[PDB]
Amino acid sequence: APDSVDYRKKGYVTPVKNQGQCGSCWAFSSVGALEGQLKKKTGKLLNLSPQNLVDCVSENDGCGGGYMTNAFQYVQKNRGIDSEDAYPYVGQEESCMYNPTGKAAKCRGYREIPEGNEKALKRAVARVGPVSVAIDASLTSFQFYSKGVYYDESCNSDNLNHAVLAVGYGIQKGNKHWIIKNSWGENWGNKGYILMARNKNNACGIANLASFPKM
Ligand SMILES: CCCc1cc(-c2cc(C(=O)N(C)C)cc(C(F)(F)F)c2)nc(C=N)n1
Repeated sequence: APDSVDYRKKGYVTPVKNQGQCGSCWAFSSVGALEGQLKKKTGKLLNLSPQNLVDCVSENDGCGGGYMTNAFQYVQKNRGIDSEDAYPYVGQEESCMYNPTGKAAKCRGYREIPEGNEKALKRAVARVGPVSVAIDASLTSFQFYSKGVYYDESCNSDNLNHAVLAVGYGIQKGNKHWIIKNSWGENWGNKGYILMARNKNNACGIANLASFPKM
């Protein structure tokens, strides 16, 4: 495992999306992970459907939140997830309307990173690619992030309330970080991205609910 890795520079990461006024972070985290595996497997980079997940993952709560593991299971069981174009994002939950002709990827299971183990998350990112992670994104400091390696004393490892994508890791001006793709649009943070403190006692719970899909 290298000391720094950025899957964006390998072409594994799609443009930053905007979940709008719906608690579908978990769907965007899940599709980001699937996108990265799809590129690694097939050589194609393309947008998969978070709406497909929002409407059809019965184990999750749609715009009221959900888990990525339940998303990956849905895709496996369903034997497919649609492309964005085949099931576009509307930011509100509707009846499940999966379209077999628009299938753009499959899932053959998922694996979880041992809870709170940032070394294991690092190795997982280096060996697989982008990994779905859950964090405490509830602080005002998080909302108005612009630059630097995000750390706040008041972040809560036990309050996982937001889901994002770990697309890499490294170090900036002495400070180790995770490279995190968010889903609040390109005009949030640093072009839709945030660097979050790494190996600082599992800050914001970043390694407490990490998972990736198999393909
Ligand atoms: C008003 C915020 C609603 C909301 C909730 C969640 C959310 C809720 C839960 C959780 O506790 N359960 C039970 C699924 C868990 C998670 C995570 F990432 F840890 F798996 C996220 N995500 C978003 C993302 N936008 N929005």
